[PDB]
Amino acid sequence: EFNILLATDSYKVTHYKQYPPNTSKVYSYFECREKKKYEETVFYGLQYILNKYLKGKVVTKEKIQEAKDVYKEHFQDDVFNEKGWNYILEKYDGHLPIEIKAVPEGFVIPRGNVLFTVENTDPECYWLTNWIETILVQSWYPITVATNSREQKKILAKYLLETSGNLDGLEYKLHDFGYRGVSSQETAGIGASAHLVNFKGTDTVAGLALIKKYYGTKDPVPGYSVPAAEHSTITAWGKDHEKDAFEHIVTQFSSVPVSVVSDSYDIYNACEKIWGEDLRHLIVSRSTQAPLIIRPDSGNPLDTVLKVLEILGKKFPVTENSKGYKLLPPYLRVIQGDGVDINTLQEIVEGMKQKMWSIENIAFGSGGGLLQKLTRDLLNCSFKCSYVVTNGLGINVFKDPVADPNKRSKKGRLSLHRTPAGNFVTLEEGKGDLEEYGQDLLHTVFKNGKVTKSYSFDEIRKNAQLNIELE
Amino acid sequence: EFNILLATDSYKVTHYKQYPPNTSKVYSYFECREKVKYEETVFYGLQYILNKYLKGKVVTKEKIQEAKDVYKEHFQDDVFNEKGWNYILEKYDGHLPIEIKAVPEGFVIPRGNVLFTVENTDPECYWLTNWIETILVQSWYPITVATNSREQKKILAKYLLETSGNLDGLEYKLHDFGYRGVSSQETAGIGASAHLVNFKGTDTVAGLALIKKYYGTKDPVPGYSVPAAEHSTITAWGKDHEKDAFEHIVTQFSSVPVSVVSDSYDIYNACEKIWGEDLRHLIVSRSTQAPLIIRPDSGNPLDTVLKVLEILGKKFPVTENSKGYKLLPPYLRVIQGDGVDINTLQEIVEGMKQKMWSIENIAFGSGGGLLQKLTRDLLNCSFKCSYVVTNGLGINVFKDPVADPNKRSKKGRLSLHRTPAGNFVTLEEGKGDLEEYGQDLLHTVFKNGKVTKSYSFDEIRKNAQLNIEL
Ligand SMILES: O=C(NCc1ccc(S(=O)(=O)c2cc(F)cc(F)c2)cc1)c1ccn2ccnc2c1
Ligand SMILES: O=C(NCc1ccc(S(=O)(=O)c2cc(F)cc(F)c2)cc1)c1ccn2ccnc2c1
Repeated sequence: EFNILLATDSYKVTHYKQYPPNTSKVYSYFECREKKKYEETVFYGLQYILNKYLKGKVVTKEKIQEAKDVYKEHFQDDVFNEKGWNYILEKYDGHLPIEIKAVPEGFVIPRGNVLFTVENTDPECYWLTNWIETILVQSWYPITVATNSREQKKILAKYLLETSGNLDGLEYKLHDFGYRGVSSQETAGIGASAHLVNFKGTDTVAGLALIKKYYGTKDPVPGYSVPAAEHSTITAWGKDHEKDAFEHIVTQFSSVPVSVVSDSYDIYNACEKIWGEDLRHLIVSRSTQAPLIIRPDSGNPLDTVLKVLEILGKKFPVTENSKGYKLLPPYLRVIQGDGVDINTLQEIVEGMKQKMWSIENIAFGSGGGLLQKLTRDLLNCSFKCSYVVTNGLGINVFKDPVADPNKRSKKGRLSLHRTPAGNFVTLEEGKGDLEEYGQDLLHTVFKNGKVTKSYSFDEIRKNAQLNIELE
Repeated sequence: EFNILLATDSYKVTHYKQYPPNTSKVYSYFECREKVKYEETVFYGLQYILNKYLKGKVVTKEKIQEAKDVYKEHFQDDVFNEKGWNYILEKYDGHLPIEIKAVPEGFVIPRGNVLFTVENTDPECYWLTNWIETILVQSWYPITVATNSREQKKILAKYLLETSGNLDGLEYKLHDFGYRGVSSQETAGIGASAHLVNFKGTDTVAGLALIKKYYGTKDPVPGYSVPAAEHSTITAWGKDHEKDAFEHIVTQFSSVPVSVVSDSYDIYNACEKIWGEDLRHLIVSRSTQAPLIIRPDSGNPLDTVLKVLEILGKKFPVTENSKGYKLLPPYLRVIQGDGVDINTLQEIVEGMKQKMWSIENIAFGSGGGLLQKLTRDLLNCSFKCSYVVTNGLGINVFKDPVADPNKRSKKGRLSLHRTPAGNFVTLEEGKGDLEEYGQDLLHTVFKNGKVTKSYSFDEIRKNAQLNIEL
């Protein structure tokens, strides 16, 4: 079973002895710190952590004993605060005396703004605020995936609109391939759910169950996929029987969309000789609701896509859209699912526009670039203490390193407001109490062991929408 | 609860209809594909996955039903293989008819060798081999962490031996700060355990429980930490009371080692004026077994370390060791726990050597660099099919992309052997049956729902050791 007394950085076990004496409150906030691009971030993932790890009776007699035995051997000493954890057990039946206020999930906030604040509601539990830092900071991950996935959506939207005149199929242009490329099972589900905030296509099944259990949707499932081949299902037929492999597969999925990887031996031979001549008759007869989706999987991403399109364009009836861009027949599409990140995605769609190919022809699949190749310093997600109460007097606290102004932190009690121009501003030093800036957009989502406010996955999707989508 | 029927890439659900008719055997392998850095890898983590996800009754009527309802909505169609999973449920009581062979955990294998293989034991379950590719491939992560952690140990070992003459304290030179920098709780456990294969210092508690549950050690715990301050335990005293904070903290932990972060306002001021003058008397009186460890946490890593060292060198009695390198008094040490990954680690220790500072003075903390900033293409961890049997005839299969020779896969039944010079070789096309390279080095570790071979964390530590240590 999960034990919250063991879900923290080791040194935090010794922190209760290090605060100023007569301290009755510790107030801390979380922010995607601003750096001297990712100028706005999608706040998502907190609700998952609250339900799975923080709510309810998280402290038992046995968990305190287990933690005591582990920490004694871990530190070679008895630094564990048994009294403090016992207090919570007896006074609150193991419920955390903590109040967490947070901006609504799905919200899109510029960098350098408070996203959530954490404080203790019992004077005896001043130490509890930064005890659960580690478990709350890990929300940087669904925030970063959702933010980075959305930024890619922006790029796709821009070029799809310029080359086709609309945004049809936009929410299916970036597919999640990264189930195998992530570090663990829990990570898979979390990351996949963050991607689904912006898109509808995924192969990471783990994210589906997370959303149903923790967020919920009106629709049965939030993510979809289609039948497809991998290299094993093709190579199993033997080197000399790739055509037999291909033919068999498209016949098995004649009435639904089907993707087939064609780069096992020679991507350019398959597209020109096999798809383009030998099995052309099985392709041109397909429905618009069930196209063949050719999948190159190696070589330079831009160069391979262009050459595949160049080949297919000469073997199939190509039309020109109203914007003047070349479009494949509705039964034939291409997916690039190898080596795709936010950087190469820009290079490909930009290169496609150069050669007058519409973005309608292409979908994208991203593995580790979408889910794994992300760190906490990308958005500088940080958790800092800003306000404490010692001897009944509250002081505004902050760090301000001489060698790095970028690591300076906010002072005092914080609040998030709309500016008169409709932008966001974080008020410091409790200045939000002057009520010059309207209502604080931070809401109590957790208090004294209960989840006090919840959002469905539908609300979150609406919040994280693009301006180009609203228009 | 975990459901193995929902623990795979979505398109794999459709693959059973895609193999050639009359396929009775699918045989697949896992390797860190070959491409001057990371020439060898540490095999670790597969045992965790076998015990948590693959062993015992993993199929139930409820799980089959649950998967059926999910996939019908997921594909907007019925493509799920209910009969196949029902066969396993009835015929084997939910145990997976799967044979997995593998190299011992902890083993250091050069790139491009078979690390493990997977094949179905029942003709009816040919599709099962690659169904579990996704859960098995995720072992890239403990492998990559273990490997990148060990490569950092090589660097530290090299420079510690050079500037001190021995390897004392090496297993405590790279500390794990990665708990908050990782993508989840589960990853934190797996990643931290992978680090503990090479070192002993960790702050990620979750790694200890994983080792105890899945590997076990002779000692009560495989990892250790010391009391330390964070930026909140210092700043809470107010900007005008940093000295008050320092004094309170080093007095609470006056007989045990303690680390104090000193860059909240001015790192160079805290070292020169606060540690070096005002509270100097509290430092010089400390036991050697309980040193103060100063921790900067900002600025250029190398520049900050050197300047901090030069300041303390003029405030405290510095000696010179038998190698000619400068050494702080035994009650005073430094830890750099910011911006540390394998590249900057190399830059710092080399920089210290040039300025005649011993590596004995310093230890390193790493967060995302150690546990998060890693992907699957770093060691090119891959899972591919190499052998199938259709119509009672074995076929050696492979991929060979015309545009990428590096993505070429191995052919046929594989085996791992010792060369006459004592190196590793992977034999293809069943050539291991010729018995010209001796015995196969892979062991059977999973058969028909049962873990058939395991390793203690101590044995894994022994196998992973550096040559210089041996
Ligand atoms: O091919 C894979 N999956 C199948 C697949 C096929 C097409 C599309 S699509 O985006 O074209 C698409 C989406 C969709 F929802 C409706 C639709 F009509 C068209 C997406 C996904 C796959 C999965 C994981 N991987 C890991 C490593 N490699 C892979 C490969
Ligand atoms: O300071 C942190 N932890 C405390 C700490 C301090 C010093 C050493 S040590 O390597 O000096 C050491 C090790 C040991 F086992 C014996 C010993 F004597 C000396 C190790 C650990 C810490 C933890 C997580 N973080 C995340 C972000 N930042 C942090 C910081």
